[PDB]
Amino acid sequence: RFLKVKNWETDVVLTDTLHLKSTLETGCTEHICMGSIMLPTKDQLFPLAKEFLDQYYSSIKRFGSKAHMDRLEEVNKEIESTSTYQLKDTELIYGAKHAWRNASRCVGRIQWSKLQVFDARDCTTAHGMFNYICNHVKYATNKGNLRSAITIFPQRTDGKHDFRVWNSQLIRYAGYKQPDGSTLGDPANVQFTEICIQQGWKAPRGRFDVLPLLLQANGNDPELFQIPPELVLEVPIRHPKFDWFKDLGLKWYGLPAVSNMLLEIGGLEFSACPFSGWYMGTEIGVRDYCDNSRYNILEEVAKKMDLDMRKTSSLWKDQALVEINIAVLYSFQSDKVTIVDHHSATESFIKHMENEYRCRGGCPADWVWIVPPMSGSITPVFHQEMLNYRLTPSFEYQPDPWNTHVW
Amino acid sequence: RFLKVKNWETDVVLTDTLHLKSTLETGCTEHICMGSIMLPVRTKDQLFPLAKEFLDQYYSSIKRFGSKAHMDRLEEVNKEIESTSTYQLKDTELIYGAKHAWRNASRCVGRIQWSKLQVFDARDCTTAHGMFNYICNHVKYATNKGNLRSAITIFPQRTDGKHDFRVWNSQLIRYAGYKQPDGSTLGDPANVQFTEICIQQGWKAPRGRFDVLPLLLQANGNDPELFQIPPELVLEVPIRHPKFDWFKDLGLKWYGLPAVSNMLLEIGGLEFSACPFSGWYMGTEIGVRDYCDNSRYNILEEVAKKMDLDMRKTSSLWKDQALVEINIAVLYSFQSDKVTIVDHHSATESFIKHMENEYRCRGGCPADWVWIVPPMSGSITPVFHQEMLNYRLTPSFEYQPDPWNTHVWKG
Ligand code: HEM
Ligand code: HEM
Ligand SMILES: C[C@H](O)[C@H](O)[C@H]1CNc2nc(N)[nH]c(=O)c2N1
Ligand SMILES: C[C@H](O)[C@H](O)[C@H]1CNc2nc(N)[nH]c(=O)c2N1
Ligand SMILES: N=C(C=O)NCCC[C@H](N)C(=O)O
Ligand SMILES: N=C(C=O)NCCC[C@H](N)C(=O)O
Ligand SMILES: [Zn+2]
Repeated sequence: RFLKVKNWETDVVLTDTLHLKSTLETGCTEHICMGSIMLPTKDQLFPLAKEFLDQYYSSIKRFGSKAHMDRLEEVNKEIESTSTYQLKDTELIYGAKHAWRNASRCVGRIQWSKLQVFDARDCTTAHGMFNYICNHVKYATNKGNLRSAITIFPQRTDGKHDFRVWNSQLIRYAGYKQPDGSTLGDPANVQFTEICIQQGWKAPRGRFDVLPLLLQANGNDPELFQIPPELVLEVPIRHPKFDWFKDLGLKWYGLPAVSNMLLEIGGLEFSACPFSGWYMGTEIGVRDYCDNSRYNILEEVAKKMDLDMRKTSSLWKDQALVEINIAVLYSFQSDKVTIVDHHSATESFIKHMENEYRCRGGCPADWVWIVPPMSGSITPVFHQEMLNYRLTPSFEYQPDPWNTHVW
Repeated sequence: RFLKVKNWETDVVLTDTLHLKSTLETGCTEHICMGSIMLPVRTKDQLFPLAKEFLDQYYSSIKRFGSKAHMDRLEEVNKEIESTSTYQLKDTELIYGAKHAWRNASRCVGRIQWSKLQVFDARDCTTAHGMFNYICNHVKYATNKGNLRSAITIFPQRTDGKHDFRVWNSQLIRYAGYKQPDGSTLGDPANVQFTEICIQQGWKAPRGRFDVLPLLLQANGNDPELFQIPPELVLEVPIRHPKFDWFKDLGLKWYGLPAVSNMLLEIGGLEFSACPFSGWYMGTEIGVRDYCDNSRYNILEEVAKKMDLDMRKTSSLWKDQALVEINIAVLYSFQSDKVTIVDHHSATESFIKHMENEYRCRGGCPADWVWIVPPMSGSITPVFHQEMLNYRLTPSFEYQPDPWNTHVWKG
C-alpha cells in the first residue's frame, strides 16, 4: 500500500503514496499485465464534483473553510437543479493544469504549471471554434518561441450537442492512397483526408499538405476551414554535414497540437480541448519519419549514405536513424523553433519525478511511453522504475467522431 | 475469456486464451500497473495440486492424457509426496519442464529456440567439486568452439531449504569489479560486491579490467567453495571496429557465453535453486548495456572523444552516434571470430514470428514489453509496435535472493 520505485542506475528509491488516491482503472489485474496495450447521471456526478473541489480547495490551502463548504453547497444545488454545473475560471485553469500534471504518458510534464488556458466555453458555432483555434495556434507558435496552451470548448451536455475537432492534431499532413498502390503523404491520415475530401476539401494531392480543420459545434455536422497558411510555421529539414539531405525534400511543422482527446474535470467532460507544447525531436525523426507505416524514409536515407544495406547486422538502419534525428534537431534549432532532444527531456522528467515524489507523494508514469523510441537505455528514464495509475483531472481517449456522428 | 493484442505497424490482431491457464500473480492490480518494476519450505498441502497440474500438462503434450500411464504416474507421485513429502521427476518430465520454463520466460526475446535446449541432469551431484565438474562440461559443450548451443545444467532440488544447491555467481562467466580507494571502479561495477566476497573467501585477484571471476559453489547447504574455470574453456572476443582502427586500442573484449546462474527453476512445485542456463548473446546486451550503461563499463565518453564528435551539446546526439559504432563493433567482432551472436533486428523479427506461431498453436505467448524491446533503436524493431500480454505460467524461471544474504555460515 506504500510503494517503492528504484532507479537502477543511481540506487535512489522513492516512496509512492499518491497512488492510493487513484480512481480510474488500468486494464491490468493480478493475473495479467496490460502495460503495453495502447487503449486498455446526477448520482454519478456529485461525488466527482466533490472529489475535485476538495482537491482544489486543499491546493489553495482553504480545505474545510466556509468558501470550500459554500462552493460544494452551490455546485450541489446546481447539479440537483440543472443536472450539471459550471466551473469557475480558477477551477477550470486548475483542472487543466492538473490534467497535464496527471498525464502519465507525457515526458514533458516538468512544465505542467506554465500552461496558458484559453476559456472558449462561450463558443457556439464552428466559425467561432475556427477563430479560437487560429488564436491558439498563433499564441502558442509565438514566432518559434513556443508557449504551452490549451483551448477549452463547451462541456458535453446530453451528448447530442458535443463539440469536437475531428482532426487528430490541429496541424497534420494529408495522406492519399494511390492507383499506384503506394501512399502519398502521411499514411496515418488517409482516412481523415478522405473524410475532408468527401465533405468538400480540394486536396492539392502533394506529400506535405496541411489538412483543413473539420470542426463540429454543438452536435452539428462538422464544417471545413483552412488555417491561415501564414500561421502554420514549418521547418525545412537539412543536415549539418550531409549536403544532400535537403534534396529529400522533407519538412515538418513546429506545433504539436493534439486535438482529439477528452478533458475530464470534476466529472465534467470537455470533448474539444486541443492542447499544444513543443516537440521532442524523436517524435518527428524516429516516429513520423521512420515508422514503416508513416513516412518510412529509412531506406532512402540509407542509400544516400551508401551504407551496407545487405545485412541487418551492419546496423545501417540504426546509423540512418541517428542522422535523421540529428537533422531534425539541427533544422529546428537553426530556424529558432523550440525543440527538445530526448536526453534533455528525459533528464528533465527525472528531475520532475523527484519534485513530484517530494511534493505530492508520487508521479504516475507509463514507462512504455516515457522511454524514447531510440537510444532507450542511454536515457535515464530507462533505468527508472515507474508506477502507472490514473488520477483525475485527466486527458482521456475518445472514439473518433465519424463512427459516432449522426449526420 | 478472449484477449486481443494488435500490432500497430501491420494491424495483425491476435487472440489470447492461454492467459486463462495462468495462476501466479503479476504485481499489478486494477488500480496500479507495475509493468516496469524490476522485481515486483513447501507443504504436501500445496505440492500435490502443483504436481498434478504439471503432469496433466506433460501427459497432454505427449498425447497420453488420461492414459493408464498418466494415471499410474499421478498415483505414484501422490504416494511419493505424502510418504517422503516431496518427489522425483522422471528424466523426460525434467527435460519437458526445463524447456517449458524457457518457453514461458516472458522477458526472453530468444524463445523461438525454446525446443532446442540441451538438458544436463546433474541431480546425482553431491559436492561442490562435483558442481564444478558439471559446470565445466556445460561451458565446454555450450561454447562448442564458437558455434554456441543452448544448455541448462540442473542440480538437486530444494528439500528442507537447509540443503540448497546454489551457484553464487550471477552468470557462470563474468568479469571482476574492484572499487578503488579514490572511489573509481576497475573492471565491472556490477560485480563489485561479488568480487569482494570472492577475495574474502581466498581468491587472489589479478586486479585488471577483465578478470574472469572464480566460481563460488554451494552444495547441499554447505559453505560455498571457490574454483577457477579452466582459462582454455573461457572463449573471449577482442572488440575491434570494421572501419575505426583505433577501436581495438580501447582494450575492450567480452566473453562468448552468456550463462545466467542465479535463477530458480520451478517445475511441478519442485524448486531447482541451481539451474545455470546459456544461449548466445544479442549484440545489444554487450554493446548497449554492458559497455554503455553509466553503472557498467561506461565507455561512451572515451569512444565519442576518439570519434571527435561535438560533445558540448547533447542535441548533437554524440551519445547516440557513439552507441551505434560500439554496437557495430561488437557484432563485427563476434562474426569475425565465428562466435554466435544475433543483432537486435534479426532477433526481434524472429521473436515476432515466434509469437504469432505461439498464438496459433498454443493460444498465447506471455511477453514483457519492457524487457523484449531492445535498449537502442526501439521503434525501428517490430516488437516496439507489438502489443503484448504479460502473465505467469509454470514451469518457470524465478528470481531468488542472493545467497550471501540468506546463507547460514558453517565456518
Ligand atoms: C511542453 C512540451 C511538451 C513535451 C516536450 C511533451 C512531451 C510528450 C511526448 C514526447 C509525448 C508522447 C507523444 C507520442 O508518442 O505521440 C507526450 C504525450 C502527451 N502529452 Fe505531452 N509534452 C509537452 C506538452 C504537453 C501539454 C501542454 C499537454 C497538455 C496540456 C500534454 C499532455 C500530453 C498527453 C495527454 C500525452 C499523451 C497523448 C496520447 O496518449 O497520445 N503534453 N508528451
Ligand atoms: C538462444 C539464445 C538466446 C537469446 C538470443 C536470448 C535473448 C535474451 C535476452 C536478450 C534477454 C535479456 C537479458 C538482459 O537484459 O539481461 C533474455 C532474458 C532471458 N532469457 Fe533468453 N535468450 C536466449 C536463450 C535462453 C535460454 C537458453 C534460456 C533458459 C533456458 C533463456 C531464458 C531467459 C530468461 C529467464 C531471461 C530473463 C533474465 C532475467 O530476468 O534476468 N534464454 N534472453
Ligand atoms: C504496442 C506499444 O504499446 C505501442 O507501440 C507504443 C509503445 N510506446 C509508445 N511510446 C510513445 N511515446 N508513443 C507511442 O505511440 C508508443 N507506442
Ligand atoms: C526500471 C526498468 O524496469 C529496468 O531498467 C529494465 C528496463 N528494461 C530492461 N530490459 C532488459 N532486457 N533488461 C533489463 O535489464 C531491463 N531493465
Ligand atoms: N510534444 C507533443 C505534446 O504536445 N506531442 C504530442 C503528439 C505529437 C506526435 N507525437 C507527433 O509526432 O506529431
Ligand atoms: N542471451 C542471454 C541468455 O542466454 N542473455 C542472458 C543475460 C546476459 C546479460 N545481458 C549480459 O550482458 O551479460
Ligand atoms: Zn500492468
